[PDB]
Amino acid sequence: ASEVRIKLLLECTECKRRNYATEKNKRNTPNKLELRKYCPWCRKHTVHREVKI
Amino acid sequence: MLMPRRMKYRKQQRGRLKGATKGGDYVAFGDYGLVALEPAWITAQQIEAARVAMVRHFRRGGKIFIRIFPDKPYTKKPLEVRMGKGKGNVEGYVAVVKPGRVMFEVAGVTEEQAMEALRIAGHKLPIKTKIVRRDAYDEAQ
Amino acid sequence: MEYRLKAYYREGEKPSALRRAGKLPGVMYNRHLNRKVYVDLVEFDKVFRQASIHHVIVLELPDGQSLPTLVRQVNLDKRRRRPEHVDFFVLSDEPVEMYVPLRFVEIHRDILVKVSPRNIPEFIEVDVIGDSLHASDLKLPPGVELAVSPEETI
Amino acid sequence: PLDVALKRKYYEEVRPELIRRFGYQNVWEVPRLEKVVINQGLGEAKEDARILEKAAQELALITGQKPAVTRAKKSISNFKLRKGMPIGLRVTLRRDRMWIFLEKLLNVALPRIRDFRGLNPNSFDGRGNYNLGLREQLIFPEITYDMVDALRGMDIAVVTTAETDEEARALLELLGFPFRK
Amino acid sequence: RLTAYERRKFRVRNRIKRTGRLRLSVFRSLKHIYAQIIDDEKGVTLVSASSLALKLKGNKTEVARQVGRALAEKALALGIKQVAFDRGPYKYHGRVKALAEGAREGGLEF
Amino acid sequence: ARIAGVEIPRNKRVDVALTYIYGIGKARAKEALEKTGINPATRVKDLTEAEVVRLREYVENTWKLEGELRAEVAANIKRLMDIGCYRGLRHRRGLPVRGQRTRTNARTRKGPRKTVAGKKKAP
Amino acid sequence: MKEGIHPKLVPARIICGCGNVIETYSTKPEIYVEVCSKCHPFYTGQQRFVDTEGRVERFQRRYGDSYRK
RNA sequence: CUGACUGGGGCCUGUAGAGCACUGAUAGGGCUAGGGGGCCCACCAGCCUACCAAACCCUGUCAAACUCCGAAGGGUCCCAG
RNA sequence: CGCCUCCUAAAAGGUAACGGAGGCGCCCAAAGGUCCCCUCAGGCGGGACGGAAAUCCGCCGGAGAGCGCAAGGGUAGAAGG
RNA sequence: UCCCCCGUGCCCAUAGCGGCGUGGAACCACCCGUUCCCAUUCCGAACACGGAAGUGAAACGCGCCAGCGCCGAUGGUACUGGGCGGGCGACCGCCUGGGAGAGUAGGUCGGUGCGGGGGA
RNA sequence: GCGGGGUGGAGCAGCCUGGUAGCUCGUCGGGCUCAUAACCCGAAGGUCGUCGGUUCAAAUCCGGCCCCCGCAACCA
Ligand SMILES: [K+]
Ligand SMILES: [Mg+2]
Ligand SMILES: [Mg+2]
Ligand SMILES: [Mg+2]
Ligand SMILES: [Mg+2]
Ligand SMILES: [Mg+2]
Ligand SMILES: [Mg+2]
Ligand SMILES: [Mg+2]
Ligand SMILES: [Mg+2]
Ligand SMILES: [Mg+2]
Ligand SMILES: [Mg+2]
Ligand SMILES: [Mg+2]
Ligand SMILES: [Mg+2]
Ligand SMILES: [Mg+2]
Ligand SMILES: [Mg+2]
Ligand SMILES: [Mg+2]
Ligand SMILES: [Mg+2]
Ligand SMILES: [Mg+2]
Ligand SMILES: [Mg+2]
Ligand SMILES: [Mg+2]
Ligand SMILES: [Mg+2]
Ligand SMILES: [Mg+2]
Ligand SMILES: [Mg+2]
Ligand SMILES: [Mg+2]
Ligand SMILES: [Mg+2]
Ligand SMILES: [Mg+2]
Ligand SMILES: [Mg+2]
Ligand SMILES: [Mg+2]
Ligand SMILES: [Mg+2]
Ligand SMILES: [Mg+2]
Ligand SMILES: [Mg+2]
Ligand SMILES: [Mg+2]
Ligand SMILES: [Mg+2]
Ligand SMILES: [Mg+2]
Ligand SMILES: [Mg+2]
Ligand SMILES: [Mg+2]
Ligand SMILES: [Mg+2]
Ligand SMILES: [Mg+2]
Ligand SMILES: [Mg+2]
Ligand SMILES: [Mg+2]
Ligand SMILES: [Mg+2]
Ligand SMILES: [Mg+2]
Ligand SMILES: [Mg+2]
Ligand SMILES: [Mg+2]
Ligand SMILES: [Mg+2]
Ligand SMILES: [Mg+2]
Ligand SMILES: [Mg+2]
Ligand SMILES: [Mg+2]
Ligand SMILES: [Mg+2]
Ligand SMILES: [Mg+2]
Ligand SMILES: [Mg+2]
Ligand SMILES: [Mg+2]
Ligand SMILES: [Mg+2]
Ligand SMILES: [Mg+2]
Ligand SMILES: [Mg+2]
Ligand SMILES: [Mg+2]
Ligand SMILES: [Mg+2]
Ligand SMILES: [Mg+2]
Ligand SMILES: [Mg+2]
Ligand SMILES: [Mg+2]
Ligand SMILES: [Mg+2]
Ligand SMILES: [Mg+2]
Ligand SMILES: [Mg+2]
Ligand SMILES: [Mg+2]
Ligand SMILES: [Mg+2]
Ligand SMILES: [Mg+2]
Ligand SMILES: [Mg+2]
Ligand SMILES: [Mg+2]
Ligand SMILES: [Mg+2]
Ligand SMILES: [Mg+2]
Ligand SMILES: [Mg+2]
Ligand SMILES: [Mg+2]
Ligand SMILES: [Mg+2]
Ligand SMILES: [Mg+2]
Ligand SMILES: [Mg+2]
Ligand SMILES: [Mg+2]
Ligand SMILES: [Mg+2]
Ligand SMILES: [Mg+2]
Ligand SMILES: [Mg+2]
Ligand SMILES: [Mg+2]
Ligand SMILES: [Mg+2]
Ligand SMILES: [Mg+2]
Ligand SMILES: [Mg+2]
Ligand SMILES: [Mg+2]
Ligand SMILES: [Mg+2]
Ligand SMILES: [Mg+2]
Ligand SMILES: [Mg+2]
Ligand SMILES: [Mg+2]
Ligand SMILES: [Mg+2]
Ligand SMILES: [Mg+2]
Ligand SMILES: [Mg+2]
Ligand SMILES: [Mg+2]
Ligand SMILES: [Mg+2]
Ligand SMILES: [Mg+2]
Ligand SMILES: [Mg+2]
Ligand SMILES: [Mg+2]
Ligand SMILES: [Mg+2]
Ligand SMILES: [Mg+2]
Ligand SMILES: [Mg+2]
Ligand SMILES: [Mg+2]
Ligand SMILES: [Mg+2]
Ligand SMILES: [Mg+2]
Ligand SMILES: [Mg+2]
Ligand SMILES: [Mg+2]
Ligand SMILES: [Zn+2]
Ligand SMILES: [Zn+2]
Repeated sequence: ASEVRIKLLLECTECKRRNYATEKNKRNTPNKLELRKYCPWCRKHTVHREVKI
Repeated sequence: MLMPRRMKYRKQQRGRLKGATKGGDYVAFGDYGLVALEPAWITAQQIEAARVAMVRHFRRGGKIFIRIFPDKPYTKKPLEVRMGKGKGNVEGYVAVVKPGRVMFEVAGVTEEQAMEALRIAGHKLPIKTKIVRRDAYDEAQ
Repeated sequence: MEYRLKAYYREGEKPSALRRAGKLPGVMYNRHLNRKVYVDLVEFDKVFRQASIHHVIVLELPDGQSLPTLVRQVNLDKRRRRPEHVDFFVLSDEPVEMYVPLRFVEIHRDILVKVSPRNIPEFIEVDVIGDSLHASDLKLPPGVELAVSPEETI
Repeated sequence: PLDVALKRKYYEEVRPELIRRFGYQNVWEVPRLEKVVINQGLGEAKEDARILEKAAQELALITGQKPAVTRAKKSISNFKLRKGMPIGLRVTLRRDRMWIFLEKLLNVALPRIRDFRGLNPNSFDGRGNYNLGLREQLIFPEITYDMVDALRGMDIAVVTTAETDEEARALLELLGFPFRK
Repeated sequence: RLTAYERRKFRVRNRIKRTGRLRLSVFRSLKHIYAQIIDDEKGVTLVSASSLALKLKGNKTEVARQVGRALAEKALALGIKQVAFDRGPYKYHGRVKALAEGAREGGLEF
Repeated sequence: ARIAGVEIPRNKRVDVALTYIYGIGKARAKEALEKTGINPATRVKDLTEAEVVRLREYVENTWKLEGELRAEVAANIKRLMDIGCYRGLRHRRGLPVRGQRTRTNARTRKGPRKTVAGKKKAP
Repeated sequence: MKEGIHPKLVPARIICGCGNVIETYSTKPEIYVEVCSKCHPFYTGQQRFVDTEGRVERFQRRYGDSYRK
């Protein structure tokens, strides 16, 4: 990890919980990561968004 | 003076000198040869001394084949140093030479010129030698 | 060519025992047979120093046979510079590759030639430092085929 | 398909004469036209601009067939060339689109070559294929010096089923290729 | 030297042959289409069908579907339900697809 | 490319447009138009494709032009250099050929001045 | 062919200044070129436009013999 | 009763030795892209190598970090003592 | 001074010295998943600008290319595009 | 049961390269077309579909040829488990069991399982 | 044993952070001067000590070799 390659949480956009931590390069990938992931609280797949770790 | 123009590695581990020569045990270029009887590391300086010897006897005539080559780097720690701190620096090159190897061959020369020149060359070497003559045994290889 | 040399049979004698008994272990083979033989070392030496792998050696086997062989392999003891074993290739009417000496009217002493055993010649002649010749432009007496690539330098 | 002058000429004039000149036993042994592959080696379009668009648009008009981009295999500093840049437009012409372009190429294009003294007889392949380089694309009737913006030639590979050169030189000459020497 | 054809054939057959199912293998010629359910653990073929044998004719696609039903018919008869469909070097499409749609139609499970 | 292989500039008169062909000066322009009944003053843009082919036909059939003319110029100089003619020695070293002096000038034929150091005065 | 990406080849009449008509197909309905294969001097076998010279230089530097025989 | 060790059987390995097929080294010779060398020429060519220059060929070799090969042994499992 | 690769290491594994050599402290939003298709390096021949090397064509080419970066192993019947 | 072909395995080149010969009834291919399905970073080349006039030219199948490639003994040796000696050493030798690699002789222009189409 | 340096003719930048060789003087050409210096207008000259590697690309990054300055060598 580095200052350009940052750690980040993914937050289920429905129940607002963070369920995954991953990394990205914010120079290559400025936009906030949106990825469908399984949310264990909603117990269903949900579009998760990148929020600050 | 003979040495590999290029090497994948600078230093090699010390050899073992077991066994008769692997190859180059038969005359196959010239008329007479000088064969090693005991194993040794032969230095580039020895080979060169043995070469100029045969030359200045042939008074630049005949031909001289050097059928060993000093590829093995020879390492030596600086004087008066203590053990350790890694391998010494390369200080010269040796050809591993085992009994039965044909080190030199001579041709284009009288039987007396070859016998005599190979004999002088044997004196520049740290081992006992034999002067041999190309046979059909050689020719059958 | 040609030369006559005694040969005997062997089956379970140690090669070391035979060499310690002044004889030279060997084998005698072609497409049709294969026999453990031994020649006498001092006897063989004068035969072979003239009859190299060039000239026919005929093995008077003790059972009356006289098989016509060529010397095909001579494994030498690298230490003592001594024959250690011999291959006697028995000739028969079928063709054979072999080295035939070259005389010149000088890189190569001899040449590999695809011959018939009746067509086995003693000589192949050349003609006239440093200009040199190749195998293509060469004689080839009756019944011999150039058993190299003619691109070889003589 | 559809009938065109060069095509019907190939079967009528060229194929019989070929059997005469060489004696093919099978009817497929006699040479054929495989394809005509056209290559503009642009490079000039490496990064400066996307001139490939007007160069494709004219390669499309000359041939009736849109070309595909060819990107850089490896990177080359001396060519100011990063691996994967678009450096050429290549378009493979086959069947009727091949005869229709060759027909115009022989009839108008090569004549319109300034100081045209004949197609180089030595550009044959050793394999029965022929390639020829052009330096102006306005040699082609679908190209007017008004519509153009920068001189761009091309490579023309006409490929044949002829195993040898002489077979393919006979096929190409009999079809109407003006050879110099 | 392999062609893209035999590379394609190996690349789908190796994948298929790993799953351990009977391989409903489909050969398609310019005229006929062939099929043989194959046990690769024995190197042995269990049921086959083809345009050439059934002597069927007409639309290649319509014919492909028929051998598909014809192969499935004999298949169920010998106790075979599950099956791995080998398209070999062909795209799953058209005739090969038609033969597949019919093998399912006859009850081959794949 | 129209005549000869040159697109002579439109919007200009037809007697100057032809001068832009290598091989046609003002005098040869005057000829062809008279020998073809085209108005030597009408603009190229306003020439019928019969006037075009009438002028074109005469132009590249009367005299040798653009590329071809330069062949006979080059091959002539070539023959001058080939035989060892003094003008060939001149065309070799790229100097004047028509008796001009070279101590000064000749700059057209020799090109930009390759300035060198000079002799030094004493101190 | 792919759709919507190619110019439509249509029956085309290519005209050369030597009144020559050629009937091929093109992206243009009618094209008027100024030279074709039917009238190019290389194509017309041996139309030697201006240069029949050969050479006549420079042994036809004759005219005349006016040095006395 | 499974133990050390031992018998048979299977598998696993890349050392000794050897080899030069790969990576390198490497002697002499043939043939030969880039020239040096150079009677010449640069008008456009050339031309000749008792010299270095890959590649290929032939002869002959070297290697812990090379292997087309490859033991004896070693290990492990099973059965038996 | 921790980690990775190779050698040393004596053909299982492991094996030391201030022994011989290298590299890591990252990266990738695809350089990930799957389905589909494709197969290199290089050699020779041909081809406008165009060259030893851009792009195009033919033939030869089992893998010597490629697989982000060390090395080793592995690999086109793909892990490469 | 035997020959031919088609398909699919197994051995993993004794199966490959090259040269040649041969095959179209059948089967396979090329082929005939591009309406349709589907397809080209362009191309009906490929992929795909509909066909059945032609050709075995290509490919493929089957043969022959040992130039290459590949395989490859026997014999001898190297080395070595174990047991012993020798040499100041470098190193060497003996007994017993094991035993290469290279090279020689020689081999090889495949062998075969299963299903299908045809043939006798 | 440790450290620094090698690049137009001289003395120094550029290296760190890969693509672009820069500054002063000198050298050369031209002016001003009766002439010279100074001064003013222009121009040329460096493949970066060398070899090898990484790289599309090396003055620049990594290794050896040459060369040149500097430091250190204590307890005994
Ligand atoms: K003290
Ligand atoms: Mg990421
Ligand atoms: Mg919970
Ligand atoms: Mg965040
Ligand atoms: Mg040691
Ligand atoms: Mg060794
Ligand atoms: Mg040997
Ligand atoms: Mg010593
Ligand atoms: Mg030492
Ligand atoms: Mg020192
Ligand atoms: Mg040390
Ligand atoms: Mg040391
Ligand atoms: Mg030796
Ligand atoms: Mg001595
Ligand atoms: Mg003696
Ligand atoms: Mg004796
Ligand atoms: Mg002897
Ligand atoms: Mg032999
Ligand atoms: Mg015919
Ligand atoms: Mg069309
Ligand atoms: Mg030619
Ligand atoms: Mg035009
Ligand atoms: Mg062809
Ligand atoms: Mg069908
Ligand atoms: Mg039906
Ligand atoms: Mg299949
Ligand atoms: Mg003019
Ligand atoms: Mg003058
Ligand atoms: Mg007179
Ligand atoms: Mg018990
Ligand atoms: Mg036990
Ligand atoms: Mg051992
Ligand atoms: Mg060894
Ligand atoms: Mg090697
Ligand atoms: Mg070795
Ligand atoms: Mg080893
Ligand atoms: Mg083997
Ligand atoms: Mg061990
Ligand atoms: Mg044990
Ligand atoms: Mg054991
Ligand atoms: Mg065991
Ligand atoms: Mg027990
Ligand atoms: Mg610790
Ligand atoms: Mg650590
Ligand atoms: Mg180990
Ligand atoms: Mg290891
Ligand atoms: Mg363990
Ligand atoms: Mg300890
Ligand atoms: Mg995305
Ligand atoms: Mg990746
Ligand atoms: Mg990947
Ligand atoms: Mg994907
Ligand atoms: Mg080329
Ligand atoms: Mg090129
Ligand atoms: Mg690789
Ligand atoms: Mg790296
Ligand atoms: Mg039956
Ligand atoms: Mg088959
Ligand atoms: Mg036939
Ligand atoms: Mg055939
Ligand atoms: Mg047929
Ligand atoms: Mg027929
Ligand atoms: Mg349509
Ligand atoms: Mg055929
Ligand atoms: Mg057979
Ligand atoms: Mg053979
Ligand atoms: Mg052959
Ligand atoms: Mg083998
Ligand atoms: Mg062998
Ligand atoms: Mg043996
Ligand atoms: Mg021994
Ligand atoms: Mg022993
Ligand atoms: Mg033991
Ligand atoms: Mg022992
Ligand atoms: Mg002792
Ligand atoms: Mg001693
Ligand atoms: Mg011994
Ligand atoms: Mg011993
Ligand atoms: Mg034994
Ligand atoms: Mg023993
Ligand atoms: Mg063996
Ligand atoms: Mg033998
Ligand atoms: Mg043989
Ligand atoms: Mg045979
Ligand atoms: Mg074979
Ligand atoms: Mg089979
Ligand atoms: Mg089986
Ligand atoms: Mg059968
Ligand atoms: Mg039947
Ligand atoms: Mg049957
Ligand atoms: Mg300097
Ligand atoms: Mg300085
Ligand atoms: Mg400064
Ligand atoms: Mg800095
Ligand atoms: Mg920088
Ligand atoms: Mg500067
Ligand atoms: Mg001045
Ligand atoms: Mg005065
Ligand atoms: Mg002054
Ligand atoms: Mg560099
Ligand atoms: Mg730079
Ligand atoms: Mg470099
Ligand atoms: Mg350095
Ligand atoms: Mg103190
Ligand atoms: Zn949620
Ligand atoms: Zn015309």
